[PDB]
Amino acid sequence: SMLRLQKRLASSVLRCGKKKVWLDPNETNEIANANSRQQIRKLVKDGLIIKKPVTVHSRARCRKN
Amino acid sequence: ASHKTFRIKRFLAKKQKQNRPIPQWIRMKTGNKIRYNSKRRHWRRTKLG
Amino acid sequence: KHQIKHAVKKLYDIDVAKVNTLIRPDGEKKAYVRLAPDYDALDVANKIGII
Amino acid sequence: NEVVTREYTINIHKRIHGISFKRRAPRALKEIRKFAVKEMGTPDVRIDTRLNKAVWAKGVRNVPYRMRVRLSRKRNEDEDSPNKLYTLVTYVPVTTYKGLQTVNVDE
Amino acid sequence: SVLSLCQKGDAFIMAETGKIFKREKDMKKGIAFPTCVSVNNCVCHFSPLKSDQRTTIYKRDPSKQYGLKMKTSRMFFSEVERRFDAMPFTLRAFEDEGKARLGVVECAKHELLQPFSV
Amino acid sequence: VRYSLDPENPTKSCKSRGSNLRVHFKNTRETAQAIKGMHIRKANKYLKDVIVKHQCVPFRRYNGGVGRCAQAKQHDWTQGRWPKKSAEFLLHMLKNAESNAELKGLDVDSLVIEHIQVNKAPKMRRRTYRAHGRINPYMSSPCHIEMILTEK
RNA sequence: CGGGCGCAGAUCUUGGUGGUAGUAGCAAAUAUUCAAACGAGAGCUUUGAAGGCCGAAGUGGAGAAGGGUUCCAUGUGAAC
Ligand SMILES: [Mg+2]
Ligand SMILES: [Mg+2]
Ligand SMILES: [Mg+2]
Ligand SMILES: [Mg+2]
Ligand SMILES: [Mg+2]
Ligand SMILES: [Mg+2]
Ligand SMILES: [Mg+2]
Ligand SMILES: [Mg+2]
Ligand SMILES: [Mg+2]
Repeated sequence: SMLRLQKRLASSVLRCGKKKVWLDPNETNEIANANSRQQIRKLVKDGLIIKKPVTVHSRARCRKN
Repeated sequence: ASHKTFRIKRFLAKKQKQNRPIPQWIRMKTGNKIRYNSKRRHWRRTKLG
Repeated sequence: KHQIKHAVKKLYDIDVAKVNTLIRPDGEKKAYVRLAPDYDALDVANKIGII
Repeated sequence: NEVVTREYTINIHKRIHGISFKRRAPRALKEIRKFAVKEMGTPDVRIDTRLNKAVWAKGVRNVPYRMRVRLSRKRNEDEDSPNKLYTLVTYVPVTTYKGLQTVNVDE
Repeated sequence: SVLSLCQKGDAFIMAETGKIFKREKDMKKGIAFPTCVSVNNCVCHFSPLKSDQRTTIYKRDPSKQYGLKMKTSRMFFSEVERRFDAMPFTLRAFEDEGKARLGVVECAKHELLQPFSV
Repeated sequence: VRYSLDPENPTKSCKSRGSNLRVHFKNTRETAQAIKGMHIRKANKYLKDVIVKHQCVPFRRYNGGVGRCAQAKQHDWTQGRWPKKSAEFLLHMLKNAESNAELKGLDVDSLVIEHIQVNKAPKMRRRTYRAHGRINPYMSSPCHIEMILTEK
């Protein structure tokens, strides 16, 4: 339903921002049951909550110039 | 603020317990004469100083 | 902290390591009595009727 | 038969002409939906997500001129609604658009 | 001694199903309801505890699901699924009722155990 | 309770009512005059087209500022709009008036709206904030709706 | 027999209701878009993707004064 507790708890567990927490859209009913940080750590270990990588900011042109 | 005195904190505790809604059984006891607490204050609308 | 520690040693006969007092926002003081390791808080809570 | 799938070429350059910069890409999808209702005469047109990336490929104000598309009319088959059939619009990546006709594709 | 009588019959029910009708492993049967002894003032469903009013019987409702935050509550709730799925049971079948009563204050609060109060 | 224009023969008539509905009185009155004498099968189709903007509602009385539309020529008028909100509170009432007929044993396909009026309800009070520290009222205009149906 | 005894006015007092009027208006700081889930109900909630802004004297992260439960979880959608 409304997943803002899971998006907030997974950001502090993964030590990232809310813009990096990826919640699986197919298992929104399973993530909705996670109400504690210990259950989020169980979902991160199962691939349902993955930390998205950093946006690329290559210094190729900065170093080539 | 976060730095309170004991007298101020004791004053905010009473105003916090006075802001509770009227019990449901009071309404049936008075026959809907006292339906709502006429002294309910909002933290944005009414300031206690 | 000395009165609370001495009271629980008499009401229930249990030794306390330390006490952490705290006045709740509604004006009531709340204490956190940590029992000695020789006593178990789960057994004391069942005797005095907490659980 | 009602279940039919064809491939069209939507000339979006003349359907978003005169539109403001920050409304060209949103209008291009309101024109693809209108193009699907006009050709595939069934309301409740569903646009694939991969087509939404194709119209927004070059921003909001730089929309591709022609876009090869595929209109697929199907049945709801679940949750019977006033519309018995719906159109699923998908994106067809092509190299060039010259000489592309409206062809039919079979399952 | 209501405690001695209830535990004596409960061991008889477990011993009665020790080897009788055990050829197939996926058969669903067992203790449908523990023994209960009532008195004049008591109404029904009186299963006294080892220390002895509180209700000493609970039943799991599979229709409701909730994630327990307490550590001992999950250990208490896990032993129910391994032994009696959605079947009424007693708090004496745990042998650690000092801890078993600790894990029941949260399960009954989040619609996970429906009690039958006396 | 206490309708105006009591039915001529209550044996073949069904009633409906609504109090303190939060529709605009002036909008829901101009659409109440549009569906009067129509059948419930025709009034439902008309109201369902007002929502999708296929046939307008001619604002006869409260027409100060409303714009002309091409669908007002159907009503021999020049002005008209599509009160989607009013066409829904008068659409749940026709569904309730149809239920009162099915419960009473009336012929559904022959019901005719012989009387429908829209009164004013106690206005709800809100406030707006104007220039120079002034506060002007921001009032709602709810309405009471009642209607009587009969067979022909 | 005794008066606080007769209203159209006093930019009269208090309360209520009209015309204006479904009118003015909801126009400061670049932006939304496709699908899905929940739901009686979705441009507006949530999830994912796409495209953008704040661009480290931030639309970021923490405090002082001030506020005083606004903090947190669940539930409801009457009023706001
Ligand atoms: Mg203020
Ligand atoms: Mg001001
Ligand atoms: Mg006088
Ligand atoms: Mg006068
Ligand atoms: Mg603006
Ligand atoms: Mg700036
Ligand atoms: Mg509270
Ligand atoms: Mg909050
Ligand atoms: Mg909630």
